[PDB]
Amino acid sequence: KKTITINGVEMEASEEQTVLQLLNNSSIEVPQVCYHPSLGPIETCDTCIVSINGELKRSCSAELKDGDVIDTLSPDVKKAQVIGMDKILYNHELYCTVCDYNNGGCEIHNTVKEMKINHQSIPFDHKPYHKDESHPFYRYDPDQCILCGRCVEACQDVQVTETLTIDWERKRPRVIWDNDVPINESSCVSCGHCSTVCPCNAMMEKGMEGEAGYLTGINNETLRPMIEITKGVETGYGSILAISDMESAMRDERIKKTKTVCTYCGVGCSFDVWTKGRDILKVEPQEEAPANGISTCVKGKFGWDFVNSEERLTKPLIREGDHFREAEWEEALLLIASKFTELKEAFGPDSLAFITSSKCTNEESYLMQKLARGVIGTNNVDNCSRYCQSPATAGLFRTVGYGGDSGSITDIAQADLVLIIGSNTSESHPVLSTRIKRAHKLRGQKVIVADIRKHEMAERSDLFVQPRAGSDIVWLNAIAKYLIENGKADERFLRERVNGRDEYVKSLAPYTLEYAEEKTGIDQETLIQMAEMIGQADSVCALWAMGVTQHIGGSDTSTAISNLLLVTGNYGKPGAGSYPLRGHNNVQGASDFGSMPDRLPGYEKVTDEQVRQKYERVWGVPLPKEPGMTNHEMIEKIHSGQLKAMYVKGEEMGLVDSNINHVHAAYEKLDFFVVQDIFLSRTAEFADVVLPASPSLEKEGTFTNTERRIQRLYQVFEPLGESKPDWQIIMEVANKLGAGWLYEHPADIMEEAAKLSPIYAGVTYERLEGYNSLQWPVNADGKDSPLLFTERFPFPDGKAILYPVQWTEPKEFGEEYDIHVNNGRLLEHFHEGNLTYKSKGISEKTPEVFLEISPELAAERGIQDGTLVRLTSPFGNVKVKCLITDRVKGKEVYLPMNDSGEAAINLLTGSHADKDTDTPAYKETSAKMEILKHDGISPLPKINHRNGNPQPQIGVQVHKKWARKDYIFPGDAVK
Amino acid sequence: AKAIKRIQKIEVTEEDQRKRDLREIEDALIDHKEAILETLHMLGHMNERGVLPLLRGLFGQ
Amino acid sequence: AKAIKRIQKIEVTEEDQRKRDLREIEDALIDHKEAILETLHMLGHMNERGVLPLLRGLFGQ
Ligand SMILES: Nc1nc2c(c(=O)[nH]1)N[C@H]1C(S)=C(S)[C@@H](COP(=O)(O)OP(=O)(O)OC[C@H]3O[C@@H](n4cnc5c(=O)[nH]c(N)nc54)[C@H](O)[C@@H]3O)O[C@H]1N2
Ligand SMILES: Nc1nc2c(c(=O)[nH]1)N[C@H]1C(S)=C(S)[C@@H](COP(=O)(O)OP(=O)(O)OC[C@H]3O[C@@H](n4cnc5c(=O)[nH]c(N)nc54)[C@H](O)[C@@H]3O)O[C@H]1N2
Ligand SMILES: CCCCCCCCCCCCCC(=O)O
Ligand SMILES: CCCCCCCCCCCCCC(=O)O
Ligand code: SF4
Ligand code: SF4
Ligand code: SF4
Ligand code: SF4
Ligand code: FES
Ligand SMILES: [Mo+4]
Ligand code: NA
Ligand SMILES: [S]
Repeated sequence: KKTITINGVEMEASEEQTVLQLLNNSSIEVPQVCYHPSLGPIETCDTCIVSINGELKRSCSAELKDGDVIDTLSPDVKKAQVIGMDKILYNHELYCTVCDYNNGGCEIHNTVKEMKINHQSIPFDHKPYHKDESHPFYRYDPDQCILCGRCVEACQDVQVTETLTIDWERKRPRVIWDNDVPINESSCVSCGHCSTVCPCNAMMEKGMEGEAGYLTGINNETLRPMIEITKGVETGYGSILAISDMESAMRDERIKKTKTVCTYCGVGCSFDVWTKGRDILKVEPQEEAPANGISTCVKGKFGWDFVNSEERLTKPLIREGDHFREAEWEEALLLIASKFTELKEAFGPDSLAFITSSKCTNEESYLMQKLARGVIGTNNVDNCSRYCQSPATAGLFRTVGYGGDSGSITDIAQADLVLIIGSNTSESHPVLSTRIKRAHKLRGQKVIVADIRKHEMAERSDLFVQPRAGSDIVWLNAIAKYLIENGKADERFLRERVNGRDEYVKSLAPYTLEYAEEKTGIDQETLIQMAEMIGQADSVCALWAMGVTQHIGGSDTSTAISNLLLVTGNYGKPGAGSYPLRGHNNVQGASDFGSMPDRLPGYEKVTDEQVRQKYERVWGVPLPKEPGMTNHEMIEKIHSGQLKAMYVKGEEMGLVDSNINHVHAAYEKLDFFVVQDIFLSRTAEFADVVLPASPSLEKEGTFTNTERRIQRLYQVFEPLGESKPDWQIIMEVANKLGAGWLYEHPADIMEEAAKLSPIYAGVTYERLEGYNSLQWPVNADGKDSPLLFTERFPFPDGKAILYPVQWTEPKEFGEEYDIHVNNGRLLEHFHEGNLTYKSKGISEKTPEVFLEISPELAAERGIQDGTLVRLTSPFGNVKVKCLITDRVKGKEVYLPMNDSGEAAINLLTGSHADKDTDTPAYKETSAKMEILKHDGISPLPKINHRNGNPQPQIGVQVHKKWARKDYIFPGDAVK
Repeated sequence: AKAIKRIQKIEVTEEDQRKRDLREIEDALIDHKEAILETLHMLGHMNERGVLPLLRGLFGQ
Repeated sequence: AKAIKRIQKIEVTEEDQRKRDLREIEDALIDHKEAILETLHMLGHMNERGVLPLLRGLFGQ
């Protein structure tokens, strides 16, 4: 519809909203130092000065109108671009040959090179500030800062942390953290965004410092005079830029850049790891990254220290009495084969359970279940999804038929309303939450948060309701009853696409606004507001997590969320759907490949004689017909002499299963225990054999994130010592039992599995090369499914099922236990911290566990920060220091999982689990608090991000820069 | 079994480590076999030509 | 006899190939024996003349 003429030649414009966007697609040369597609226009560098109809204007912001005569080559437009560059060069010192950012991707470097610049009109003047090297992971060099505001745009509008601002009102502006405080003491969550988006070395990772270049190792005492000598000698910029380009090219010998998928959470961030030998220089995000783009959190951007930890297991360990003996791989494999065959012959195949890791790849999950079913002959397989989204997948299986999220993270950022129930979204799914925060902050997306703890999402929500623990289904059913009865339900959708409607409305009978107000504690008036916001929103994404599922009625509450979405017609359309946020990096993929007692890969039921027969023909052996034990059920079966062996890979069961006193008691009884891990975990201490496994960076394979997005990971480092990647170990164990498996690469395992799993039929490593991804179901033609239920629901009649659900009252511990111990995670730490405590930088700002006490409870019990208390439940006790904060209220406390001893939250939790999926009810834990010590150092240091002071704002405030006296627009330099 | 933490490491003797290190150098020579072979041919020509004896005498005297 | 095409190759083990490659490097040294011997004499004089120690110290410090 729009037709323009650039540089004389006329051509039609497609959907290019700006002149620069069109110039870029048209391959026309135009500087854009401050333009990053992920951030949008900023108008700070002033180097894109092109003539839009004779007027010199910044093309990054200029809207592409129909009939515009844009010129990007006249002497005046080029003289204006060089003027803008002169101010960038006045704020940035070029020293490329001895700069760690001279890796071919430096936007200042390549812009000076593209502009054929040989001299600098405004000489470089040092800014009157010192380098802020306080933070453990990155540093600020104000002298190299060009004040482009890319880091500010990222912190404010992409990450939505709001720490970074530019003090334009200052004599010599600079990027300030909070109200100009040192980086380490600020609210900086250490996401890495600001270092990623910075176009020069002004904001860089400390990992890059002195490592990337050949001459950057030279001490600053000798390197500084070298730069001053070179500056004086210099004939032209192009001469020394060629020298710097040759050195930049040489770096390709040392620095290895490898694509990987984050080993931490289910957001599924992919990025490149820059490694010089075994040292990780920086995690370099790429725009092509399907789930995250240039976004990362502290864990994926800087939490990789564990891979090189001196504590890494490099040799198999065989228990020799009161100690572990380092033994050869052959003896460890031979002993596992001898003992596994011994218990299989004497006690049966069902006396051996197998635990898959959701940290490990899809192929490794597939081989663990092929070992359990095809080699041992048992259906006793499972993964940490048991303690996680078993209730959420049970809910989706009952209503919409697919065990995954309805759509992509892109649909969440598009939603008109995001309902968040029991999910610390910015701490557990950081990059997924940046999409919600940006949509709410800038697009005006409605955000409803239902939670017992006031976390970032609750603080930023449009409506923050606080229901009583376990009462979530009561208000969810009431929203549906009110919307159905008030005629505000999507009757057109329910009609042709849903089943069991009248039986559903009959089950909603007790859930009246009065009952909901009584049981949940949310008043009827706000319940009306929730129902109206949900009903009036065109598209609603319902994101739920362990606040909903880690309960006795967790499967039912999850079903209620899906039922509500069916009622309001929020399925099969973009911007809407059910989003149970997937926990681990590969929990979705571990379940997708049959690491479940009831299902084989692709969620095909085990008891299905037709499915079993397919696998029998391919695997060449009969499959066990009867389902197996769950991850939780496994410790009960050891206690009753039924389970004589357990092969647990990458799972800290000795700390993460509920009631760890009972789990440890079971471990002493257990005949054979094989723990496969990268470290000697708490669980590994109870093992008879420990096998040294290699982490994500030391292997190839695929991970499936929260969006059912299958992503390939490339090997960064070779396996450390004699540690082998999990698939290689599982295969070698099976081969010791006569399996004869001949895989050479995980891609061989994937080819076999894609043929059998129907939802993975079209998945091939070729379709997943580089940043390419596939969302399941993937048919044999390679056509993926980014958005589920667009045409129909996967049921015989193509219609979803409304599922009658009842409230199951949360377990009551007793009158003596007056403290409701809420528990979860922390943004910076991953579970007990087996991986994140190895990261020194994370440990520096969060060195230990803490118990969040409300100011009310603190007043009543005389608690201050650092007060050692003793939470006692009918299952065990924890001794933990205290931290006062209004994040927690009244008698509900918060104990994060980041501890492996005295304060391990699972010493308090009980063996009570969900009635339908056996998911331990971790969010139903009560205890009584006894003061042990009064004075102690606060368990949260001053440098922790929670002790900050964000400065929220829309954008960079470039209008404040233009308001200065010294600001003269480069285009305005005509006369 | 019961919880244990103590690990008795495998004995890598001084002679065993020496063999590992020498074998690592042998493997590097094997990998750069063509480059070494070419260097030796080049060096042989420097000796046939006046070059190596001239340098031996320049430093010798 | 009847027509067959399948060829069962002889097993050249990793250690066997390593010996072959090392022996090839040994043979090259043997061929350039005089050149190597001359290089060593020249190198010995560079050390006596204090040229090698000077270079060792220049890079060392
Ligand atoms: N940084 C980090 N991220 C992680 C992980 C990690 O260890 N560290 N672990 C990963 C894993 S495996 C998991 S499963 C995921 C899920 O991670 P989330 O489920 O988002 O995380 P938690 O904080 O465990 O969730 C508990 C939240 O629900 C609230 N809550 C507790 N009980 C109730 C209740 O009855 N009703 C309501 N409405 N809210 C309630 C708590 O106050 C808290 O906000 O996170 C993944 N992401
Ligand atoms: N009180 C309470 N308890 C809970 C929870 C809660 O909210 N509250 N959450 C529950 C839930 S949702 C979950 S998922 C679990 C989390 O519990 P797990 O799934 O056990 O989680 P992590 O502690 O990350 O344990 C991962 C282990 O795998 C190892 N590892 C990492 N990479 C690799 C690899 O490549 N190969 C191998 N072999 N090992 C590797 C690590 O060193 C570590 O020992 O916690 C559960 N327990
Ligand atoms: C300038 C080129 C210098 C090349 C240095 C070659 C070093 C040769 C090492 C020979 C090692 C012999 C192995 C062994 O004795 O086991
Ligand atoms: C500049 C001249 C460099 C000459 C390089 C000589 C390389 C010596 C290789 C020694 C191989 C030893 C053979 C073996 O250990 O079996
Ligand atoms: S940041 Fe870029 S332009 Fe600046 S010195 Fe380094 S390589 Fe050169
Ligand atoms: S949170 Fe910290 S690291 Fe992340 S963008 Fe903001 S200032 Fe930068
Ligand atoms: S620190 Fe911020 S304003 Fe300065 S050059 Fe880097 S991204 Fe631009
Ligand atoms: S959001 Fe999750 S996947 Fe992304 S960097 Fe952080 S921990 Fe890794
Ligand atoms: S890209 Fe337009 S002013 Fe920076
Ligand atoms: Mo989980
Ligand atoms: Na950067
Ligand atoms: S998980």
